[PDB]
Amino acid sequence: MSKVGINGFGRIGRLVLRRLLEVKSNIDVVAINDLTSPKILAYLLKHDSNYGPFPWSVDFTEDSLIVDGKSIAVYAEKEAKNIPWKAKGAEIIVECTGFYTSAEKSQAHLDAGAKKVLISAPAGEMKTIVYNVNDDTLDGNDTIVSVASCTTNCLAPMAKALHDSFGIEVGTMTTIAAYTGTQSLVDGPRGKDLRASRAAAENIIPHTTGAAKAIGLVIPELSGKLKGHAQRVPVKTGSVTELVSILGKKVTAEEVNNALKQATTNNESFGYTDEEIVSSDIIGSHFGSVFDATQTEITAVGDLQLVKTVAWYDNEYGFVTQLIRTLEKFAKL
Amino acid sequence: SMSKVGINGFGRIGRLVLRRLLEVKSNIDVVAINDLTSPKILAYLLKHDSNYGPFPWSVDFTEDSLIVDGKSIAVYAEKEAKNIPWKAKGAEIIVECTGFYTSAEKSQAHLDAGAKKVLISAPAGEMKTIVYNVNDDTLDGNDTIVSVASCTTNCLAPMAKALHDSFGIEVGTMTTIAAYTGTQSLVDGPRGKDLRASRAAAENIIPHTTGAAKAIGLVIPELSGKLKGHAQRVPVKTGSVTELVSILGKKVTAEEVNNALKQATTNNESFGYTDEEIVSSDIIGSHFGSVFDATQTEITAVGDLQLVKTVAWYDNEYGFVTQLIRTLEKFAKL
Amino acid sequence: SHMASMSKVGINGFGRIGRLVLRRLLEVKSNIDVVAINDLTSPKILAYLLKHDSNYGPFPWSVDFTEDSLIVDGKSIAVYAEKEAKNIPWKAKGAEIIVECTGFYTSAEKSQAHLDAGAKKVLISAPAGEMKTIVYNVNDDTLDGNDTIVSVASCTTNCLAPMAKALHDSFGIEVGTMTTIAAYTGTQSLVDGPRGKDLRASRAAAENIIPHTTGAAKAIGLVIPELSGKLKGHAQRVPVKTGSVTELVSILGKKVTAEEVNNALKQATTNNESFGYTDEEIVSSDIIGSHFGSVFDATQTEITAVGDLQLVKTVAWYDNEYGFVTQLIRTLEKFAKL
Amino acid sequence: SMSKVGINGFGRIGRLVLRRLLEVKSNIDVVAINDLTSPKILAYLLKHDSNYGPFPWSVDFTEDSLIVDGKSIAVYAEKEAKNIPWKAKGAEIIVECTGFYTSAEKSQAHLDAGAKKVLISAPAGEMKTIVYNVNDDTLDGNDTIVSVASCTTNCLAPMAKALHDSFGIEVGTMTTIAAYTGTQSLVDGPRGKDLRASRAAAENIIPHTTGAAKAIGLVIPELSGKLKGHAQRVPVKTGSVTELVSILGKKVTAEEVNNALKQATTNNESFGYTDEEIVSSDIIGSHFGSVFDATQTEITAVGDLQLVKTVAWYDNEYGFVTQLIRTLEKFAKL
Ligand SMILES: NC(=O)c1ccc[n+]([C@@H]2O[C@H](COP(=O)([O-])OP(=O)(O)OC[C@H]3O[C@@H](n4cnc5c(N)ncnc54)[C@H](O)[C@@H]3O)[C@@H](O)[C@H]2O)c1
Ligand SMILES: NC(=O)c1ccc[n+]([C@@H]2O[C@H](COP(=O)([O-])OP(=O)(O)OC[C@H]3O[C@@H](n4cnc5c(N)ncnc54)[C@H](O)[C@@H]3O)[C@@H](O)[C@H]2O)c1
Ligand SMILES: NC(=O)c1ccc[n+]([C@@H]2O[C@H](COP(=O)([O-])OP(=O)(O)OC[C@H]3O[C@@H](n4cnc5c(N)ncnc54)[C@H](O)[C@@H]3O)[C@@H](O)[C@H]2O)c1
Ligand SMILES: NC(=O)c1ccc[n+]([C@@H]2O[C@H](COP(=O)([O-])OP(=O)(O)OC[C@H]3O[C@@H](n4cnc5c(N)ncnc54)[C@H](O)[C@@H]3O)[C@@H](O)[C@H]2O)c1
Ligand SMILES: [Cl-]
Ligand SMILES: [Cl-]
Ligand SMILES: [Cl-]
Ligand SMILES: [Cl-]
Repeated sequence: MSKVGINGFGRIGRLVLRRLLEVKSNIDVVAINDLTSPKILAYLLKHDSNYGPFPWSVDFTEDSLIVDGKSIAVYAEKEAKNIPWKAKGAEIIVECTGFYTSAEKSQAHLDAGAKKVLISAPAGEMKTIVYNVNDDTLDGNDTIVSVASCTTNCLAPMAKALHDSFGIEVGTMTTIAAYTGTQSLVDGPRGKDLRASRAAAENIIPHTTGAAKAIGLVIPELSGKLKGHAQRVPVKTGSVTELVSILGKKVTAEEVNNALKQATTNNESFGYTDEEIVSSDIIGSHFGSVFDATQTEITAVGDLQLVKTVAWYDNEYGFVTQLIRTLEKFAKL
Repeated sequence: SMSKVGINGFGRIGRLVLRRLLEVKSNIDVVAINDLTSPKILAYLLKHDSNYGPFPWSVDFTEDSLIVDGKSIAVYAEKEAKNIPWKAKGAEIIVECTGFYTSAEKSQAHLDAGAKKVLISAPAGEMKTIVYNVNDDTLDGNDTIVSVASCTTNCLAPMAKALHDSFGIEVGTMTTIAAYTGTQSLVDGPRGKDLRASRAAAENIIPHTTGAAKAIGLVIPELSGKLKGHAQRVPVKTGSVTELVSILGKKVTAEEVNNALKQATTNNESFGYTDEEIVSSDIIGSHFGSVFDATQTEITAVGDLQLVKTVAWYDNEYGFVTQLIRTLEKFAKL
Repeated sequence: SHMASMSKVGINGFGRIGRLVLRRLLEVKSNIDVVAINDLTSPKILAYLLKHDSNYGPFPWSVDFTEDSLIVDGKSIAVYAEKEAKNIPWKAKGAEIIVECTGFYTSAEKSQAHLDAGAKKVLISAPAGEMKTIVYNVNDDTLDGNDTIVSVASCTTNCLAPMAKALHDSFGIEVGTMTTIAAYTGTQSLVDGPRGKDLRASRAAAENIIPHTTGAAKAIGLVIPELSGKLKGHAQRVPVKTGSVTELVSILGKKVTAEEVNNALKQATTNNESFGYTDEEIVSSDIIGSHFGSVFDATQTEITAVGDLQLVKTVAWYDNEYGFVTQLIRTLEKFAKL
Repeated sequence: SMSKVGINGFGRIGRLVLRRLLEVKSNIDVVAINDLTSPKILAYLLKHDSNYGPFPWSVDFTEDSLIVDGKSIAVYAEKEAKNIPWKAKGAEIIVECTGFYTSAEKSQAHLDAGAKKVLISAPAGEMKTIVYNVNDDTLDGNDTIVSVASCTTNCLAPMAKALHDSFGIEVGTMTTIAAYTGTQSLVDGPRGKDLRASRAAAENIIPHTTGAAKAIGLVIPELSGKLKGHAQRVPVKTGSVTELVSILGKKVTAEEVNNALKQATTNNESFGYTDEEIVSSDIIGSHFGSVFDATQTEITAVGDLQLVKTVAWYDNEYGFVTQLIRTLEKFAKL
């Protein structure tokens, strides 16, 4: 089975390898590109503030990591076209740096000798997969594909089930979400976004997201029907997405919950809970999204009805399990 | 006409009531406090505040009093309000902040013990419930026990009133992303019967019920039964935000919504406006009960259908207290 | 052939420590069986707290409940709700050893109520005055079959004692002072407000560095008699959920180098399931879930020397919740077999 | 005297330098700022502060300036100090707050770029290093590049000075339990070659090195080489504490230590005293470089051996900044 390279050995990139080893994937990770020394990547891989000690041995040499006894070449090329993917035969690149989020930009990996790129972020108008929502749209001719955001992977399965069961006419979402590396530790410049410049562990911070606006790449029938944003708050990982919808039918809360429960049955990407969990309970989830029946709310006056549905997601590990499900299929094609 | 206040419950709100009266140089004087602890400990907590920093006035204590800015305040430790000797120092209006007398029936005890009026710092069932600069005109001279609802009501009501007056609210649901409070838990452990309240508040996003929207009708009677909502409690110490998703009575643009809110906030001591990219710590110490944030307005339109999201910040401690004090100063003149 | 050791346990106080006691006993597949729990709350709430843990994540076994029990990994555990230990009906399911985790019975006088209630022995998860007090793999050889009520001291004691023991054995400790930079606990406050008579305990624990008294150093003589009255110290409670670190500054009986100290400490951690060693640049979250009572950190060793005066700073990490619990369980397993 | 200042690095320290200068109505004139960003973003950050709240003065900007309390401040964006055009507005003293010029050879660049003096907001090697009200009398009219050491030095030095003057410090070791800073990481990820600095600062106790004790001899020459120490960085946003364990030259009691420190803080604008049970958030906004805490003094004695533990609080941002400004004011006049 296919050989993989990881560009960007960050929060997502390191967890990609963790999850591939955890599921004993036949994918062989043969090369990693980042901006730093093997010694430092080894330290970051062995010790994780969110998920604890790495479950396999980690060592490094001057130019590689040794993970569970197996060598992974380490490169440090800030420009992707300079990465020597052919040296170890990396055919599929998991693109996790944040800096190649377009077909034009990730073309650099194919120029550098790879066959396919899976981008761990929204990447404009390209094929965009939420596993177990629209992964059947992948085919053998795709070369550059996106798995959208963590938030998309949370929102899409819930929106899909509601639309399939009842029709979504229009809706808006807010995700209350763990802070990430795009934000700031102390108040200081963070590119052009003013709110991103503010101390992330000390604030509720409004944040734009494209999860709702671009949902049509994943669920074409919902194109233009959703908007949304984020409130970034001081938890280290673990997030929750609220969606307020007008549906195509009057419903009860039990009816909505029953429809979602059916959508999560035999569904390794989309979980269900009716337990009164909190964000730390989603840390380490193996789902991309967990619908929370306890938070469903129907507000009605006359023939006007608003439906609020809520799903949790581990924006790090849970999303990564979706990235890996997509990678395994992308690599078989 | 009334000028002497007693505080029952010298907690987060109780202590800030005193701070704010002194800050605005009120003619109302706090003459007595009832709590569950010693003056030494109340002095410590009044002097040193994790959220608002050092108390701006001198504080000392004796065995049975606090001395604040050179003025003596009697301190009692009566667990049952009927036993508080309000008459000794002449406390006329009781600011009821314990959480344990949130009904006209329960707070009657303060009148039984010799006070003239009670202002409850929380929802208290179906009594007159005031958001200052929304419905404080409903107060008259015959009222003896009233509520100022919750911090969340004081955040939701001014925004909902402005939208309803301008456009009509047909139906809506709110979510407040809110600072954790003392009803929650420091470590995972029992907290009465409330499962989510049992979880470590500074390490979790925790869904939480609120009556702010369900009981809005007490403040805006035309919206009775038209709103629902809840909270997501998160790890900030104070400073919160309320999102409201509404179906309005006409099609609107974001600019139209924001300009209506700007007009409702103009020369409005209770209801502020920002179009700056603020975050929750910027609201700490706010002197408003609510601050509408025009940067977060969102209109989602599909044909005849339309969802309007409006967002307002609130300092659930100090900002709310400024509203409690506005209501108190008026309540005391009627 | 083999006469059965005591095997049935009751837990008083199904709190942070009590719930982890059960987790660790199942983890190590102990032959001890928790047959009963006493707390102040319903089975429903205990089952919710056992299943969902903010510090260690989902419980690794099934959890259900009835009106009067928990069902854990298919096994029934009776649940009682007696706030006075003397009233707990320990004899109904035959609880022999009580793991006393409420914080309300920290003396022999108080904890003997469990014996009146039908138990045979009590192990207290906290300092409990001058009773027999065990840090496993430091002084557990002082336990014998006539010990009926025993203490495992505090988390901080189980961190401090193995480091002090190694230093004292190797070099002599003449005098020393400890500061533990420690995760906040349930004795503190979520928001500023009264917390008994302790002023600092009244302040918001997740928003402050908070000085805090501890007896780990002052009572060390119960565990290392030669250091009785030679140590003092305190804690700085800080905003992490679990995971702590203890610094000891000592005058030793000999001049030393940092490498000599680190080597002595490494030797003391060898073949020692209670006491670990690291020379990696770890931080507190790396100790969460530790199976040691204490992990010596060679990277933080510091020798300050002016002439014949010398100060030695030695530092050990500890998971004040799970790491401490592993020590409590090691002591319980031995206690049951004496 | 010189009156015109430039700030290099408009960060946490750089912005608070400006805030404090205005707070104390200094006659110093900040005429220029160099950073890496646009006036728009610098204006936003000056106006809204997560640790100290809203800026007390008006703030606007243009494409190349800030307008603060009505006064124009030029904004440059030169990443190499030698290219900063300090002569355009005649900046004479540079307050060097980037962390990238912490040596005489590095900060020489500001002088080549037209400035007359540099005050570095950090340790900067073997140069004149001032803790105000410990050794500011060593500042000399010919000095042109000076350091104010670290926040931790400004905490440790006044305590060590008082102990050494009264009793003699023979040897000692320090641990500061300290708020996290921008040298650390928000999420786990590379942070130069510094492994512990690479770990999520608001979720960890993180040991780290500090020169505060090792270099104390620059400030208190008799203690050169007599102190060592380090830091534990923990999740509070600002507000820190320093513990010192010492062998003294004299047998002492706690009261004796505390009284000696009390006397050293009397009439001392840089060095405060408390015997209240304060916690870190109570030091936020302090106007001292250091506040000695008598409640934490500990004497451990066995026979003729004695260890003395003394503890001082410090606001590593604003408190240190008040010391930087004191030094700057004196520096400007020499
Ligand atoms: N919650 C999350 O963190 C999350 C969830 C879903 C998707 N994503 C997306 O995944 C991607 C990475 O997110 P992350 O949290 O892992 O960020 P991160 O900052 O933790 O990791 C980025 C890694 O890429 C390295 N890097 C940066 N530029 C590079 C370059 N030119 N070449 C090679 N390496 C480079 C960095 O050293 C770092 O190690 C982003 O696109 C992000 O939007 C993040
Ligand atoms: N914290 C907020 O953000 C907020 C906002 C709006 C309204 N409120 C409401 O104000 C009231 C107080 O809230 P808080 O955050 O200050 O809680 P708190 O726990 O900080 O204060 C409660 C105080 O009352 C004392 N107390 C409890 N029972 C008492 C009794 N029988 N007699 C005398 N004293 C007693 C307690 O010792 C404590 O000092 C509550 O009803 C709350 O719902 C809180
Ligand atoms: N948390 C730590 O880091 C730590 C470490 C070592 C030792 N300890 C000690 O372990 C003991 C428990 O600590 P914890 O952190 O689990 O406290 P906790 O507050 O989390 O648990 C106490 C439990 O006991 C229950 N309880 C209280 N009184 C009771 C009573 N009279 N009868 C029955 N149940 C009662 C409570 O409902 C709660 O569930 C304490 O003595 C503590 O000093 C704590
Ligand atoms: N934060 C504290 O507690 C504290 C206390 C005492 C001393 N210090 C020291 O003060 C200095 C700054 O500390 P800080 O906390 O403000 O750091 P910071 O990261 O908050 O601010 C540094 C500023 O310098 C800018 N900058 C970086 N490189 C630059 C360059 N080449 N040219 C122009 N601008 C540049 C950055 O954009 C930023 O605005 C450091 O030397 C630090 O050691 C910090
Ligand atoms: Cl949108
Ligand atoms: Cl509701
Ligand atoms: Cl002690
Ligand atoms: Cl040193």
